[PDB]
Amino acid sequence: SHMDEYQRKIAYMYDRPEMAVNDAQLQLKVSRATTFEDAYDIISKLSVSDMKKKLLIRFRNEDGLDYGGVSREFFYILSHAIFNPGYSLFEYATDDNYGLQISPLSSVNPDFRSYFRFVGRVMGLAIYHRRYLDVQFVLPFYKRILQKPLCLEDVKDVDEVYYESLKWIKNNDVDESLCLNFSVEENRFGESVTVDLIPNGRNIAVNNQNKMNYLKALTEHKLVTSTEEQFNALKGGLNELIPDSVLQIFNENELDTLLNGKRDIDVQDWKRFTDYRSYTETDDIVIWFWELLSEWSPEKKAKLLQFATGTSRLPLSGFKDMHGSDGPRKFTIEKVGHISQLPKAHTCFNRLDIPPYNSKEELEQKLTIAIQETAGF
Amino acid sequence: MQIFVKTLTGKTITLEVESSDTIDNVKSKIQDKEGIPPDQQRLIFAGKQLEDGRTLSDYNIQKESTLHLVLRLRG
Amino acid sequence: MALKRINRELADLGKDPPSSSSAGPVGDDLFHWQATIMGPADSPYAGGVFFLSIHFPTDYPFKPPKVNFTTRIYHPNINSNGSICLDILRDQWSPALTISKVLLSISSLLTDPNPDDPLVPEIAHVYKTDRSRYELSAREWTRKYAI
Repeated sequence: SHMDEYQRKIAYMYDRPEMAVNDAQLQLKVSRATTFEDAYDIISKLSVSDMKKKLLIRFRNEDGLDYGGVSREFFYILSHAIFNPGYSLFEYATDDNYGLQISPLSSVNPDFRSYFRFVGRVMGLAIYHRRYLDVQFVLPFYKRILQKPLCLEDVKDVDEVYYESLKWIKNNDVDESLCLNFSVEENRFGESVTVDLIPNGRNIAVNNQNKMNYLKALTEHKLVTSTEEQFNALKGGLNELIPDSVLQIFNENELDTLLNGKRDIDVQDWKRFTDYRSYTETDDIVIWFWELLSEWSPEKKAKLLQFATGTSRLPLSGFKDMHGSDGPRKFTIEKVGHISQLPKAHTCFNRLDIPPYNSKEELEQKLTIAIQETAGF
Repeated sequence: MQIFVKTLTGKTITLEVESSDTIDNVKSKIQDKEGIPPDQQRLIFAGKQLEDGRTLSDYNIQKESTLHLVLRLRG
Repeated sequence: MALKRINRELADLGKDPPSSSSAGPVGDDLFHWQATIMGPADSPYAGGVFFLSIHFPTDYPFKPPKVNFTTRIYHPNINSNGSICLDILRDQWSPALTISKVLLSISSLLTDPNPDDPLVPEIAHVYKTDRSRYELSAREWTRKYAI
């Protein structure tokens, strides 16, 4: 199966003579509050020989056993700190479909190369020491790490509506009514500036003979050319530890599994950060629902999440910072409909309308039937 | 007879139909010519919203009738 | 493409407007438009005027604009904040659509509310059960707020 082949690849990769950890131990002390600052102070000065030794992480004034758990918690905190959009290093592809990608505005900093080399070193350290981050990038990011060609379909993972518009342009003919031409307007800190896809491109309208080149240039500029220097620095930092001959045995999904592990949806967070309309927290159609979500496989939970909210990807901080169509909108459970009808979903408001059933088995059957057409993960 | 429909993109589409032809047949012809699924079609004829299972004569549709294709409402 | 298209739309609106709706930039900012919709005469909202705010994303026309109501409207498919995400603005958007098509779609929505999209479940239930009460409430709200 897929899993067995992936395990064989992982064993072969970690059995390479160029990815063997040394016996000497390296200490690494970081305060819990200032994790980002201390992590950048220490990691951005370690040598490549030093980073290959055993990693032993001890939080300040928090002494205990099971250093493995401490290291895992440290990597979790660091991954949720550096990849946080509020730090202006990465950004969600869309606010209603949370997918991390390199932020074009990050070039405003005087020296983004040091920070992105630090990010690359962090990712290489996570892969090297069998520790998992918990961020979820977009597939084009992974396809860029492995140096794969990027085509139009890759825009589907980044932004759905943009891909639909591009496919519309590809299929249907374009007239002169549309004022489309080889130029992209980007609003950087209030002021909007024009970038020419081709030289003297702002004065060349797209006819039926140019729209293919226009789509190619738009896809390349949206996915690659906007983030050249930053991703070059990041990949240099990553390849400092992991040779490119090792990463190029995986694909855009096996690499994701290697970085972030087997993805799962937390249920405790889901229950703690949901709200009800006409339903109380003690209502039977709520306790049965939460029991069902407790004893379910991750694929079916992801399918239900995509069916209700609209996408299978969650924000970087769980369901707390969840966005709807217009703004923050937590997962809502509502009493709307007749007994016979299946549960319904309003995606633009993250609402799930569950009628007042009479038994847990009927609820399970209706909810499993209603989500079949939705494919998650 | 012949009828005309104005789609979203400003393109006018001509359909060769009959007064006794059902709405389903017209939608099937539209799908064959354009690929638009019947379920996604929201046609307006002088403010009348067409429904499946009926005929053109049910909507007082006549020769060279002009319809618009407005989009679905979800809120 | 995000400014020439907007200028083209503004020029088209200024030549042959739909004779009911109007749209124009607020001050000098081409990416923020005010729109005015006349109350349709065949709907309970007749005799009223409604205001809309339209934000054009920098990815226009590839990404649909964000329109929001300002004046309150007792409608099953419009919430208190006035958010609208119907297919012409979230799902079925193509570069060929102009801003006049969105205004026409909204003015048609103001007369034919959806029956099975209970954005306000109480109002949707009233619409499905007691149409006369729903129309009376809509007219009362239009009298109170639209004027």
